[PDB]
Amino acid sequence: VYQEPTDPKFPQQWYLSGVTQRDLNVKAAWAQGYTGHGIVVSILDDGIEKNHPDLAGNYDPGASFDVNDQDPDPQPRYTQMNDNRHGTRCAGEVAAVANNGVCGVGVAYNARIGGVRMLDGEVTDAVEARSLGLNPNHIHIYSASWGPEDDGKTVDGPARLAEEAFFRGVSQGRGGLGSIFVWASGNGGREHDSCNCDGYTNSIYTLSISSATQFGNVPWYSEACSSTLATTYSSGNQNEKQIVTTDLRQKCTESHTGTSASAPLAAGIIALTLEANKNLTWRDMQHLVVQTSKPAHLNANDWATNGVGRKVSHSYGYGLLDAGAMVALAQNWTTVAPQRKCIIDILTEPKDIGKRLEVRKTVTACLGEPNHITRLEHAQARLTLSYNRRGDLAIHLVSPMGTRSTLLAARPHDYSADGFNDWAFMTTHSWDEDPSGEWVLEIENTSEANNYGTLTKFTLVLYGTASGSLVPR
Ligand SMILES: N=C(N)Nc1ccc(N[C@H]2C[C@@H](NC(=N)N)[C@H](Oc3ccc(NC(=N)N)cc3)C[C@@H]2Oc2ccc(NC(=N)N)cc2)cc1
Ligand SMILES: N=C(N)Nc1ccc(N[C@H]2C[C@@H](NC(=N)N)[C@H](Oc3ccc(NC(=N)N)cc3)C[C@@H]2Oc2ccc(NC(=N)N)cc2)cc1
Ligand SMILES: [Ca+2]
Ligand SMILES: [Ca+2]
Ligand SMILES: [Ca+2]
Ligand SMILES: [Cl-]
Ligand code: NA
Ligand code: NA
Ligand code: NA
Ligand code: NA
Repeated sequence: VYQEPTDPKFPQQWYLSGVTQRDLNVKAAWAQGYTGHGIVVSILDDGIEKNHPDLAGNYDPGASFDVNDQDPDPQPRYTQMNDNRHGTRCAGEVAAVANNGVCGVGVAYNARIGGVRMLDGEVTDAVEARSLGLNPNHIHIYSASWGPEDDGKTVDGPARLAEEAFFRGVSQGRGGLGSIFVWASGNGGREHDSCNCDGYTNSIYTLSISSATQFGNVPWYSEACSSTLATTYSSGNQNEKQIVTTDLRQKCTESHTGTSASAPLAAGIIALTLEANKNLTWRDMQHLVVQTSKPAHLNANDWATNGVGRKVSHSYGYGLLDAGAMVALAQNWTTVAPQRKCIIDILTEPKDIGKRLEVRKTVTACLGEPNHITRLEHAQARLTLSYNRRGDLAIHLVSPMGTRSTLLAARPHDYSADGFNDWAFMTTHSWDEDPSGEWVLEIENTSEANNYGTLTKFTLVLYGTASGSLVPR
């Protein structure tokens, strides 16, 4: 009985529906009756063309603001180079109108869509905070495709107001269920960037998304890191198809690209999922993504099976989002227990790094205490170290269940002598593992240079619960 959209470019949206099995299985969710009705998504970007013929029908002024000019109207600034086209492209990915003879369709083509104009101007900590904290009892899902420079030498994350906005969002947002922050993992592939050096995507509060090409490969622009949760399709080489969406000046484009296109698609899938269960918390949503995402047909040289039997890659996280499976699992989902936080100060003395440093530590993960964790979610190694050339370092963390997470890969362009100042390297790869036992931190000099430095602090921070495990996969 379900009739798929008749829009003129819907057949070119290969990532939504295909015979191939090389899609996000979104039609299966639509057929179950989930199209995004009642869900509100906001694009945090350079503005949104609210009068676009494929966005006007779903546009929501309540999900919108202009932080750059301080007014409610997020209309893009028009220029000859069409610089401010990105928010409009992203909005169409989430929620372009269906069955209206214009362009293609959104993943959640019945959701409401807004945008925050905040990239077109000086982007301070305050600007970020006011955008992340926009109408958090009206907006359900935020999508952001921006972050620290992808030059492969930057280490940067949210400053105080922005970090406060994240904690207020997940704590009190959406009636206490928590704002859903969907984030693009980065486009610094060409610069050999490592996305744990981006504090926005590396955050536990953001649901971070990477890209795969049409033929199932790691795109040129992709950044690998342990903080990434999952993947959606985006662009690749010039024989591979691209993203079809709404463009500036009321146009339709078939050439939207990069990881910045992957986050909105994920945000759309998350909107469908929220429609299927409005009671899902921000942590519930990340559990659903971990359990339902699909590695199959994604090519990577680093696929590994973790302690509970799930395949995970630093390029793809747990794999391709599966909309049909997300909405199915959401319906009878039992809310996870309150989040526990176990803090373990590892070092008894500073340690010289030299050519290689290995730190072994057996932990009880707060045994006997209210923060006792037997089911891991995120894990962080918060490190403070000095080093003469930061990009020569590679850092790995091994869980008691034997799962080796790359916290930091060599970054050839990172010549900084500034080291890391309590930087919270995060991994999702040990999700649902029991964290009791021996953890191993490995720091190594990947270059032939006589480098030098000292690790002065290593805090292992474990998040999770002590109840509700599934039989391993
Ligand atoms: N890439 C896009 N899609 N848009 C876009 C276009 C241009 C930019 N350029 C950035 C450059 C950027 N430069 C630096 N941060 N160093 C600039 O930041 C400022 C600006 C002013 C001040 N001082 C002050 N007294 N106000 C301090 C820092 C914002 C400055 O941002 C703008 C943006 C637009 C405008 N003009 C306008 N809105 N009519 C002015 C500055 C950034 C983004
Ligand atoms: N330092 C210099 N000499 N120049 C310089 C270098 C970088 C910036 N930051 C700007 C750069 C700016 N890029 C350009 N003007 N080319 C970037 O523009 C974007 C990015 C993404 C999208 N949307 C999308 N879907 N792709 C749209 C416009 C915003 C991007 O804005 C920010 C601002 C803050 C942050 N946060 C942070 N760094 N902690 C992230 C991005 C500004 C000035
Ligand atoms: Ca405005
Ligand atoms: Ca349409
Ligand atoms: Ca990056
Ligand atoms: Cl915390
Ligand atoms: Na809460
Ligand atoms: Na994240
Ligand atoms: Na153990
Ligand atoms: Na061991």
